[PDB]
Amino acid sequence: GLEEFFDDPKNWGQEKVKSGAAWTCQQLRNKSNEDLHKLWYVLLKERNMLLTLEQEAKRQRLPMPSPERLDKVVDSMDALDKVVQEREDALRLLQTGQERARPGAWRRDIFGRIIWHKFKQWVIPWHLNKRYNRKRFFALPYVDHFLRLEREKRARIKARKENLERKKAKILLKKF
Amino acid sequence: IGIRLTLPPPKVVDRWNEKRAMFGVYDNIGILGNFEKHPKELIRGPIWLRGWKGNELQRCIRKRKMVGSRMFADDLHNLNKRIRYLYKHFNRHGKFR
Amino acid sequence: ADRMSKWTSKRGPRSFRGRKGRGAKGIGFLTSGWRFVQIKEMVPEFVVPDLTGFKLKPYVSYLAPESEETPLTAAQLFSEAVAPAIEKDGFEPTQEGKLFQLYPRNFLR
Amino acid sequence: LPPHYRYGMSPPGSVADKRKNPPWIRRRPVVVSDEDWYLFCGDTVEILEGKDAGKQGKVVQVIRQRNWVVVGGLNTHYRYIGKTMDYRGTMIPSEAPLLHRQVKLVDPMDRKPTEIEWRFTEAGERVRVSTRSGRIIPKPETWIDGPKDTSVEDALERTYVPCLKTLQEEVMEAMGIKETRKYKKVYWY
Amino acid sequence: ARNVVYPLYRLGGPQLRVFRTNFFIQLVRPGVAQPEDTVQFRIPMEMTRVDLRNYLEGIYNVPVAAVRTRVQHGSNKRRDHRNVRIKKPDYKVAYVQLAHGQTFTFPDLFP
Amino acid sequence: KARGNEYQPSNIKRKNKHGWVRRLSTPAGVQVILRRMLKGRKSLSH
RNA sequence: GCUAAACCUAGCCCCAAACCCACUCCACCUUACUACCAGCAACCUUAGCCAAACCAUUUACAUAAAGUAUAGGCGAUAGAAA
RNA sequence: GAACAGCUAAGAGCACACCCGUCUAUGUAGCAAAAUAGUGGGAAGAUUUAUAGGUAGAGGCGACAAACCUACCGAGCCUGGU
RNA sequence: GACCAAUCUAUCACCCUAUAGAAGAACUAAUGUUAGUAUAAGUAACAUGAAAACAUUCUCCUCCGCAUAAGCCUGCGUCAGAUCACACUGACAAUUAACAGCCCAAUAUCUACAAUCAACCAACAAGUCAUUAUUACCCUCACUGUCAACCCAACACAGGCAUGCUCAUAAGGAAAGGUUAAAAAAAGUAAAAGGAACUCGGCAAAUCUUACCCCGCCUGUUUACCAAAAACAUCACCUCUAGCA
Ligand SMILES: [Mg+2]
Ligand SMILES: [Mg+2]
Ligand SMILES: [Mg+2]
Ligand SMILES: [Mg+2]
Ligand SMILES: [Mg+2]
Ligand SMILES: [Mg+2]
Ligand SMILES: [Mg+2]
Ligand SMILES: [Mg+2]
Ligand SMILES: [Mg+2]
Ligand SMILES: [Mg+2]
Ligand SMILES: [Mg+2]
Ligand SMILES: [Mg+2]
Ligand SMILES: [Mg+2]
Ligand SMILES: [Mg+2]
Ligand SMILES: [Mg+2]
Ligand SMILES: [Mg+2]
Ligand SMILES: [Mg+2]
Ligand SMILES: [Mg+2]
Ligand SMILES: [Mg+2]
Ligand SMILES: [Mg+2]
Ligand SMILES: [Mg+2]
Ligand SMILES: [Mg+2]
Ligand SMILES: [Mg+2]
Ligand SMILES: [Mg+2]
Ligand SMILES: [Mg+2]
Ligand SMILES: [Mg+2]
Ligand SMILES: [Mg+2]
Ligand SMILES: [Mg+2]
Repeated sequence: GLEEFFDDPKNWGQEKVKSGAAWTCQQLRNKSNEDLHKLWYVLLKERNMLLTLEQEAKRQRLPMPSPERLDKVVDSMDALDKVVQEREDALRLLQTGQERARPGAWRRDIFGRIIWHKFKQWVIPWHLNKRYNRKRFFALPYVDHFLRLEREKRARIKARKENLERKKAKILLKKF
Repeated sequence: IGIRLTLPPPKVVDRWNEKRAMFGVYDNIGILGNFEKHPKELIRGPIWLRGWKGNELQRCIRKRKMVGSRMFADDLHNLNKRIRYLYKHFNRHGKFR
Repeated sequence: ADRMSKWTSKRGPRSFRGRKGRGAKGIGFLTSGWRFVQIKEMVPEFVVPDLTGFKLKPYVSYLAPESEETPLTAAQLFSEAVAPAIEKDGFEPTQEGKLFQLYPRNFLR
Repeated sequence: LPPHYRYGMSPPGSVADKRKNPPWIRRRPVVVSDEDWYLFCGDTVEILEGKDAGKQGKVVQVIRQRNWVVVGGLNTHYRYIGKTMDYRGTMIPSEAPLLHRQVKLVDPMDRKPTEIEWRFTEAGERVRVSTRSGRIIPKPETWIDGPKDTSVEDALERTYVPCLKTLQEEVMEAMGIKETRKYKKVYWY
Repeated sequence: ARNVVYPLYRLGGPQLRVFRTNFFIQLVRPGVAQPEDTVQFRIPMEMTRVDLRNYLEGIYNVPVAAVRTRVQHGSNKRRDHRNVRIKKPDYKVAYVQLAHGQTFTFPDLFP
Repeated sequence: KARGNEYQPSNIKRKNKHGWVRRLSTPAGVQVILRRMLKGRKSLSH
């Protein structure tokens, strides 16, 4: 029902709510999968309700009763997502020992910088796809000059930061 | 106005500093240290020069032929431009000739 | 003529306006006569269970105790599921024809 | 926030703080180091500079971002709060911060300003220990359930069962959904 | 979900499932007084019409009849002291219409 | 006649004459984009 | 006295020393920030300004030997090793 | 692909829209770093134009004006030699 | 040749001075550069139709206005404060597809009588629109644009802009901040006798017009931005080259 989009009408107009303590990681880890799914659904419903309340308050030109509950709900959702991701990673490592769920591999584009190419998933192989064939992967030699220039710029920035830290330490020592 | 107003704080200066109290020490080791190390090796500075006065153009050629093998691209280009300009201004422009 | 202006659907002409579009995620395709085909298999189905008699609540009480954080690892899961290893005194190595394959992300979330 | 943010008396999230430090300030950052902090909020301290150079009090706020410590009832400067209208109003003695060193900690019974060390004791592990003698200085310093609050035992039931079954497949088996169709192989390039 | 790669359904694949939804939704007050049983919704970008229909029918069980979504443009005529543009976050808007003539009215708060 | 109006805006021609595809087809645009990235500009190309 | 005037700290140059960076989540060579379907791509003597009052051959990319031999419209110049 | 009223009657004639501007006057730091009215030639044809692609300088194009190629083209600007 | 303002360095100084080491070491000018401010100057340029109960009414103009391809991205609605008065500063939300876009499985394979009321009349520039048999196919409403006083001209710019529509009306707007009308200039109304006699030129405004010479076939184009032609190009003639995919 649409009534779930708002809290108890008795609490409408109070500028104060008694609810906090976000779900930590250990508490989520110490729960089954169905209970975790139900908790995630309830937290999503609560987040929707709190977002609707925030929008209504912004439209009414009034402050928020307590966004701490929304922050804690977001933290609990993030913790649940992290726990689920860790469980999936452990299952994948114990099933095939493969790191990173999404497959991929390193490649060299035109710029030469070693970029972690991401797979797009296709239906036909790679030895006949017209579009993928155009996406070449090679930097050629002439880009070596630009690569050296970028490396020199990075080294200059690093040396500048080092001299900056050294001057800061010297000034601190001089002050005392 | 160019001149400021309030005076500056008292510029403290430690005349008996660790470097000042030891400035010039251990120098001249050759005339009495049975000649074991030249004073030119005591100064701590650039690697391409360490005991050779020279001149601007000469110092530039030295830095090029001694560090140019590991210098940056822009730095090497600027050094070459400076050397060429100094040569064109010395071996042609000037006075008394 | 603006470089900072992020290109979107409210800029180009009718062609690019209708081609790009926001994150639509193609669910079907067209069949010549501008007759879109809504593939029932590609349409998502929100598997929402019944929230009848739920014990926990979206908010915890401060009176509860505090425990240390210990990210679960593969070694702990293996030590836990160690029934056949001890009984020696079942595994799925190849899962290419499995329902929800592990390595190739085939299951949503 | 941008670098060199001059942390004022007000917190970094109030209207007064935002008005004091707009997003176009470039003041001179004051120099401050001292990672092993020891002045906590609510500790018996004693001032040794300016007004009340001896009277003891209690620390209220501790802004370690600039080595500032506010004591209660000491180093107070009067202020005409608000004033709303154009008249007298009301005066309130507002406190001020105090850098460390100048303000040392107070002993329990000795009641003197002395330095504290971080000795690794057997209690696990580092704790405040005075120099004049031992005296382990302690640290400074109800919730009925609500409608959306869990409980004290439900969150400690431990219902997880480690089994290689995946969350998606487990939910599918629990809900009773069936799908005899198989997932044909796909490419990944 | 949102910001997640989807499994490409070839031809003889299984039904696409969606466990643990990521994206969210939130309703707002009518702008120019919408007709009866017409609820507004602020939907993110990664979300279609049938997606929201199934979302509602599965979560809130609201008998959704017809839906008509659209994208809104965010303001961008404002500069700070740095003379840099600021584009507000864009979002999609929907106009859900209940069935059976339930007649829903936007409730008010702050009495 | 008025010579202060030569611009005829058109996203199609703009993106076709200065597009990522056109800037990566030949090594000229590749070097252009590399120099732009080295300079540190925000936008590399239309 | 209106308008004004100063603050100096963020950061910059030199070498002295090591050889650097680089995928949480989706997106990026088609119109870049676009989940999705039948076709060739690589290796090239750099020129030129300027000085000989023009200008063609000519003009530069630890110490000592040595600015020597040697080359050079044998003139302006260039210039090694054992 | 689009446009060309009507009138007299054929790369015909007058004349709407429309294409260009032979002349006066104002403007000359102005409406405009090339504007305002008619007298002006055409206005079913060597006619104008909406969209896209191709021809780039030792070059392209050119019903030759040695004219144009982004306000200054006897050969547009940038980069490095300068 | 004799001195010397400023700085850092090594020397006791210490209400500001001395001995030596260094010069990015010392400004009335280089139509020199940056920042503010005098000078013409409170001069040139400038807007807002009238009454009023601010409900409303009155006077005039209109080749302008409606929707859309090209183009912009919230850019005169509300809320509080800023001020020719405000389109200025922060929140509010719009703009919901049926209109347009996002579009076609393969194999052999074939469309001689243009359109112009197309039937009389026909013509040259010879012309824009079609399918056959087999295989496999049965799930169907997903995404984008939708506002405005709006685009390109550094400006709120007499400037430039295509398609279907009545082109003057059912659209679209206000040339007059208020007083007097010194001098000079410009756009209009009339003129006692002449109608080109001032003027190198019939060069603005009106009549509406007769007979000649040079050159150019006539149309068309040229130096966008001072010369628009007596120049440029050819329907006609003529010279040379080429026996082929
Ligand atoms: Mg202009
Ligand atoms: Mg010379
Ligand atoms: Mg010469
Ligand atoms: Mg040798
Ligand atoms: Mg003329
Ligand atoms: Mg003049
Ligand atoms: Mg003519
Ligand atoms: Mg005519
Ligand atoms: Mg006509
Ligand atoms: Mg040039
Ligand atoms: Mg001066
Ligand atoms: Mg001058
Ligand atoms: Mg001067
Ligand atoms: Mg004057
Ligand atoms: Mg007016
Ligand atoms: Mg519109
Ligand atoms: Mg006036
Ligand atoms: Mg008369
Ligand atoms: Mg008369
Ligand atoms: Mg006379
Ligand atoms: Mg006469
Ligand atoms: Mg005459
Ligand atoms: Mg006549
Ligand atoms: Mg002619
Ligand atoms: Mg001219
Ligand atoms: Mg002319
Ligand atoms: Mg001709
Ligand atoms: Mg001809």
